[PDB]
Amino acid sequence: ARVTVQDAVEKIGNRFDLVLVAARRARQMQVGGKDPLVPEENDKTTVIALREIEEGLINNQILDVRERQEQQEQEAAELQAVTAIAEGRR
Amino acid sequence: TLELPLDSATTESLRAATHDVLAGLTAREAKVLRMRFGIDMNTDHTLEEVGKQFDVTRERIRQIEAKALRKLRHPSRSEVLRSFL
Amino acid sequence: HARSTGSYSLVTQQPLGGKAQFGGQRFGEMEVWALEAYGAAYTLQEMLTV
Amino acid sequence: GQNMRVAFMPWNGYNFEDSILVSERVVQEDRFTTIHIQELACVSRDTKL
Amino acid sequence: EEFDAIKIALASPDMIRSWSFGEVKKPETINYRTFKPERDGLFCARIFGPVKDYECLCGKYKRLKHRGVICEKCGVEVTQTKVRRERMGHIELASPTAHIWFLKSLPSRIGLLLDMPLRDIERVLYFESYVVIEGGMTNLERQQILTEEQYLDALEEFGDEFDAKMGAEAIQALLKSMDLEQECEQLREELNETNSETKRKKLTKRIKLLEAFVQSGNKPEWMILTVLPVLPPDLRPLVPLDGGRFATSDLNDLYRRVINRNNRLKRLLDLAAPDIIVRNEKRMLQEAVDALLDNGRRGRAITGSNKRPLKSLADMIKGKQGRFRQNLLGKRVDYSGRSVITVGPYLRLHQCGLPKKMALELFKPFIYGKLELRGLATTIKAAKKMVEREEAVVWDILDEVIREHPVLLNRAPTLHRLGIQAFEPVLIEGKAIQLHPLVCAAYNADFDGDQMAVHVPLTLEAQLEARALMMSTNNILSPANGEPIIVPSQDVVLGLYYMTRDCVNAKGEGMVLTGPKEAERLYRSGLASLHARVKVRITEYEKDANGELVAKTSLKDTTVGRAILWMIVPKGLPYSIVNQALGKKAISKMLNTCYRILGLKPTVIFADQIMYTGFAYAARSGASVGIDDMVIPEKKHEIISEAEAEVAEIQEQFQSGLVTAGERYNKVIDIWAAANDRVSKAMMDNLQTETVINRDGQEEKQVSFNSIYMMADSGARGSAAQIRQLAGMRGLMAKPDGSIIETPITANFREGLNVLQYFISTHGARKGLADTALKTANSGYLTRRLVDVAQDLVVTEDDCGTHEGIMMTPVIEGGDVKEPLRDRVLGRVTAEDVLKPGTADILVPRNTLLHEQWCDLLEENSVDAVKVRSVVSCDTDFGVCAHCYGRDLARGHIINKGEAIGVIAAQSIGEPGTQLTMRTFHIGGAASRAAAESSIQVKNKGSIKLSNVKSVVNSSGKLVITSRNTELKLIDEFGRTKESYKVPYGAVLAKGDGEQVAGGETVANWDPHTMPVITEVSGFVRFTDMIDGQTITRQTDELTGLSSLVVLDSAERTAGGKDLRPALKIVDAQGNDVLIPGTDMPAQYFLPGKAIVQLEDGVQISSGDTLARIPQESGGTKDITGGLPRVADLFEARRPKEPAILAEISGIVSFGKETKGKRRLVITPVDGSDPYEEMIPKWRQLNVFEGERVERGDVISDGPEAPHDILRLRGVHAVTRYIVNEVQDVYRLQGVKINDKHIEVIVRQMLRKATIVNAGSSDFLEGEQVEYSRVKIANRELEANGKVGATYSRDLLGITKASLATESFISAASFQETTRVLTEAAVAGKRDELRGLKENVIVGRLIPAGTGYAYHQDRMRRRAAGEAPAAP
DNA sequence: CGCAATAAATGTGATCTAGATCACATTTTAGGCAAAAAAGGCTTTACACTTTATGCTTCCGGCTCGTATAATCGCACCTTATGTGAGCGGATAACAAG
DNA sequence: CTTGTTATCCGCTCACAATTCCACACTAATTACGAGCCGGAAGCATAAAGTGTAAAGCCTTTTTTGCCTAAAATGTGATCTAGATCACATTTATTGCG
Repeated sequence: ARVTVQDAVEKIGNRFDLVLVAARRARQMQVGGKDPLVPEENDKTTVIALREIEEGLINNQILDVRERQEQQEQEAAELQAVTAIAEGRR
Repeated sequence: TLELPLDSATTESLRAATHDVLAGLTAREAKVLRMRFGIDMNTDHTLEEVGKQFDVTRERIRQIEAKALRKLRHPSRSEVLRSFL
Repeated sequence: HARSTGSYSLVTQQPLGGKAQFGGQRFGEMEVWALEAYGAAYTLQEMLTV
Repeated sequence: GQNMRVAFMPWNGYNFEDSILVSERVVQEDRFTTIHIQELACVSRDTKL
Repeated sequence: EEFDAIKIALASPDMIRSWSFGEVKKPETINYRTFKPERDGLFCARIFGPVKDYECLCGKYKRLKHRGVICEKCGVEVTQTKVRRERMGHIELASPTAHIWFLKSLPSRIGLLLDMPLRDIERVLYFESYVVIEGGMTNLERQQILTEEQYLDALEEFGDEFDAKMGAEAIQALLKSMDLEQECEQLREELNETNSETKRKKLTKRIKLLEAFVQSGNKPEWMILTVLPVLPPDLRPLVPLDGGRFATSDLNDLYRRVINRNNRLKRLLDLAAPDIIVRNEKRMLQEAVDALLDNGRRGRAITGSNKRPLKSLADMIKGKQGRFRQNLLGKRVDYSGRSVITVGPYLRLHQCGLPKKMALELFKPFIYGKLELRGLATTIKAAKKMVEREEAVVWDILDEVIREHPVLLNRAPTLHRLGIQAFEPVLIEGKAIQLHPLVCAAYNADFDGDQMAVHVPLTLEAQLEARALMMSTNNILSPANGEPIIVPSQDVVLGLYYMTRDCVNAKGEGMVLTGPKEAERLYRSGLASLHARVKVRITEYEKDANGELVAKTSLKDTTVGRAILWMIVPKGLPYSIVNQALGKKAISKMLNTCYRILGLKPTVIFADQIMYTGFAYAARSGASVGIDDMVIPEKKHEIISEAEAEVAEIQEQFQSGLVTAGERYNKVIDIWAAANDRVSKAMMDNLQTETVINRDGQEEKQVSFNSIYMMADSGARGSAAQIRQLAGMRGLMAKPDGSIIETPITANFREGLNVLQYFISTHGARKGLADTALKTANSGYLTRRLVDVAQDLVVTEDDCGTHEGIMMTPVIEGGDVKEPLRDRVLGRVTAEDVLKPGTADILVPRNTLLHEQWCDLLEENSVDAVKVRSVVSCDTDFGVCAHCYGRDLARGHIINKGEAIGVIAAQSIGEPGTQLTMRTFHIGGAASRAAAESSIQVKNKGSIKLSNVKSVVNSSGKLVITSRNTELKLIDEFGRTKESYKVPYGAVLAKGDGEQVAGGETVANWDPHTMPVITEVSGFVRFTDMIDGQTITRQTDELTGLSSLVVLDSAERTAGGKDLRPALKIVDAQGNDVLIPGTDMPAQYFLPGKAIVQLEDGVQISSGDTLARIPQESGGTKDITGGLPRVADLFEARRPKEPAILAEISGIVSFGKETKGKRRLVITPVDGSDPYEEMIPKWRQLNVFEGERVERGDVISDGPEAPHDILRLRGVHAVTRYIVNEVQDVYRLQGVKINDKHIEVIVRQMLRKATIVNAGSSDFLEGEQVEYSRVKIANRELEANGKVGATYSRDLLGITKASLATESFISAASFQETTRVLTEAAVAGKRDELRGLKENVIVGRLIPAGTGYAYHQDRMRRRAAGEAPAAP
């Protein structure tokens, strides 16, 4: 099947939870660049192509979870505020 | 009247990048056209443009513009003027 | 047949299919409830808007 | 149609459901060639231009 | 960003005047010359804005220099072409006109509040001259009309002023001249003074509506539209098509007409015309206005040229031209592909193949995103000219661009959810989509030329969900039952059944060390199993050799094939498989237990080696076909011999004249239809003895395979019916009508069928593709009702607040009569601590789950009530927690927060519907079903014991019976019933109570050919007006020879013989008819036709003698049906097509017959007061016998039962269990298994409403949530102490109607009846919140459930990884 | 002090190029400075732009008026025949109460 | 006997079609005309102040060209010491072992 996928649903007593754990955060990593990701480059997927590795994926960040934190409206309020992101050419 | 997503990214990059490479050109001829309608309003004043740069007369009012036109060929990857028609 | 980009209407504003360009598979309602059963979210609102 | 030989015997999975493999020698003799033919036409107009 | 709540309120001319800029008077549209709109026309730019970007219509401002400045000559601002779809206009109507959305929308809103009823006055005045009163002289009526004949007579004398007025002119002046404050109190005092039928009937809708106008900031005089907004030109464009022509909408015509309707009634009729024509005109205006707003309500509008239903406004809006249901629901995907489907052995269980070229087309916007980052391209535009349409196309990063981007394979139709699964796309050379062979069982499709489309997720969020639940490696088990849906097909099972093959047929057990040694045949403990012992499993095969293998620290005697797959299982998880031929069914129970303890990974790995060794040995079989391979069983000539014996005696008796052609027309079928079934069974019996590797078949392609037996036993493909047409006979066909061919067609395809015998074989071949043309249509109609209602039935939290007492106690006395099942208790945490008999420490914890093994202990000794948290016993507002439910079924754990048990439960019972719907035809008129059993016998040993039996000595000399509830059971040493039987009425017993019997011995034998009639009491015989040759005559039998008096029917009687009813009454010693204590009805035992008697007038008869006997026949409509119409009966709470009247008062059973069938009151229960009596057709089958303590609500007859009938007593905890289990009955006979917890979630929805019986001070329409029995019923003396008691009653409405009376207005609007809810919520102003499901799909926002719910959206996993915790 | 064994270090000396010399006469090198050929400079004169007042003419364009006219009326012939059940108000017959 | 409300019945207006993609091919009838009228524009040349274009008329600045020749870089080859070169034969010194 896939790598470390059935291990994330057995470690915690829920499946629908793991979804947003690697959803509202994963899609947020791209719209925020890549700097917000402070963990080491160890927890990262591997893509075999041209004798090198690219992309990034996820499902390898879920380790230190918690109950109550932030609401749900600020997730994309101060995120797109600190970093605007765009696309320019020479 | 409503551009599709296909050319939506093309038309956007064809009207906001020329004024960047325009600075890299002879100050005199470039500043005449740029600092006239691009920063202000209305172009071609003749007896007023002669006192805007404080130099020549009303002859180069047509020459400078023409000399500049052929210089607009420079912006290849960047474009702005080629869209109005 | 396969379509990725094409023309769109005015008041309707939906994917069509001309001659040179292909046609887009209309996501029938029959495939909507089958998705709601899983209890998804974002993958349901996308097949309605953008 | 026509008549061909056949070694009636399954082929390791490749022939699952109504799946059939065909020898390359049959293609070499191009015995299965069908001409479709379409229809194109150019019309001149009296445009205002 | 997003949308929250929506506010709705009436529209006022003051508000519409704001958006509008002017009024249109000129019907003229635009010009064909300069293509410029006309001034003050329909498409005028003065009000609707400019036509082109930053430019007027004349030509005063063209250049972009003018950011936005109005013209002094034109009067038009300078804006873009987008502001055209916004803003509106109006039209000053000289003549007032009531709206249509507030007139036909009962209750009325423009007349009801004006004292006007609803139709008997506010519809006739609109037509011809009907002068109605609107004011009043001195205390008059406000409903009475006025005839024109009495009009000219009420002007001068005899009358006063009389405020006369026409039609539409008299409706707006009233609204402005009325006080809601005073008028409200005028009708409030009229609810007890007069009867509730003459006035109050209507007044009930007076206080309700008015109350809304007061609470909200509205006003009665807003329903009248003095002006009418104009639809934006963007919704009604006008752009030239091709050829210098144009294109306009027909809707525009509805504007050029209304103009001529008003201007005409201004300077022509309202000051010139007498009156006999001015009225007609005013009638046309109102009809021309309500037609534009909504056409189809009243007086459909027709355009000029070419008729056709003219389009209006409301019609095009919601789409009423299709009756709503067939709405425009369907959004075309911008990215999709489609091609031919093929196979791919190289693929895996979680992999799928796809065309090469298709990869570039689909992921087009994505492939360019990677080419720029690489070296292949540096600009998206430059790369666009690369892979255009030339010979420059070259492979590159196409391999890496598609690695972790799963795709959804959609193969319509799609019943459940397995129709849409996710697999990791892999590039493969070809123009077809290769699909996994093992997953073909889910898509139920063959590779004969089908077609399937594929979707591709764009957002990353969906990409994650595609590997969470959309993937196939996680959906192995079945949501419905729990058994693995994915199982070996044809080839993968063939390779396994081949390697795992023995020979059986052993002798016994012996030393055996030398001599035998025959291949790898099956044996107890001998052969090479002891001679060849090897420690390691490696060195064993090679030259084909078996012996002793070490597995699970034990000694066993199997071959290399019996431990080739059974050794790879312990590799991950150790188990134990019983020594049996591994087949398609054997693996089913294996995968199940390989998922109970562990997750999903350790189980999917086992499904890898199964495929590899599935196509390997399936290629070295060497199976073929020959002319002598179609051998025929010798048992065929053994079953025909006994058949010929009957055939050689069927024409012989026909030539004589004693047997009609019809008698032998239905006898030939009852001998050949059973001769073609035994031949197939006798064949397979031989293909499993001396040889099994036998090869048959022919030479074609489908899905079967050679070896006609090897594939039929492996469970691959090949039914006994199909095989019969190869080695057996042809069978029996059927006539186009319904009969069956006389002469059979034994001639097989081997010898060749005759020309005549082949002519009949074409008749029965037409019944094949004629009985499945309904199930293939759309069996998803069942799920079409549940989803559109239980869309809000989703888990809301983990723990509500309920205790353990008030819940649901699933009794063991349920079903039709008493047929319990583990299904109900299957997966549900217990509540109270049930004290079960036994030793100490045996009680069950009041906080533990329920497993399949844990339930086996409950339904073994308890047999009592078991307190357990159910779904309908939840104490929350809309939703059901995880504890109240149970298992997930989809996996092997408790339901997680987010499981939509309201949607999945609808599809779990909707998909099996493609296997139901049987019979539903007519072969010769079915009156009943089937039955058997003539004599009973005991196989064991014990003693005969009878319960409630009354046996005496009959005058005939037989041991008849008086009771009707006896039973023949065996009493064990413990006094427990081992077996039970049923003894028909009027049966003779050989032995009495207390007799000892043995094994294999008859204890009873009756005569199922006649139903004797015995009295219950004593008395003297008295023939009731039955004269011989006038009502009853003798009729001897040609068989028995015994003559008996047969009474004729009532319809066979003469003119005076019908007025007399045959009967046998009994009296005492005075001549008075005996009266039955309790019921109080005469003891007259009537005797209908076809009844024989052997008694004489004036004889002694005791309680037990047979007065007569009535030969039973066959009646009763088919109450055993299954499919869609059956399910759509109890759900919609509709009255079943199989009525079953149920009593209302409990008591005791007291039988009572009558000439015109049974009477009484469906077994009228006798109490201690006053019984009741009614009537019911004889088309009712008896179920409950005498001596039964039955209450109200309990099914008395058979089949379905009126939900509203039992609602009076059962309540909730009882009426729910019935409807849930009743549906599980039709799916019980089919064979499919489904948990009843999928119904307990949709039935609870019908428990949201509860009508109130006792009023007191309230009305009668009241009825909300039932979760308020702690204040409503308590509001009498304790709660608020108002001394106003008010009892209520539960209400079980239909499923569809359940979601109709929803607080939300958009809810019922998205389903049935939408024109009503949009007017009821506009007056009061309901601020509906996004809480439902379909209420979101229409607006566009994150789903208010499933993954994102209020209880789940609390916790996350962001905090910017440590850069946002200090941000809130 | 002697012994072991895989790597690094040793000599040979005739053969055949590789790298170096010199002081003076020839041949190359560098940037230098005007001239010619080219860039834009900043003049002063040759002409050309659409625009817009206008009014006069013919041709094509777009709109109405009144007049003249008969009528305010009449057969025989060709081919089909919507689907239902559910929800609703109104008209009629059977019923108990006065 | 007469009256009322109520239940059942009918015809009526009323609300109300949901299995899922694509390809090929094909398609429209009718208001009386003629003479007289005012309408727009056919695009005509006109003419002016105003504007922006388009010849090339000497100035000044840049840039390639050919130029001169003062001073520095460049072969002549036969002889001669300090340098280099190979292969793979045999001899040498390194740290320990025993």
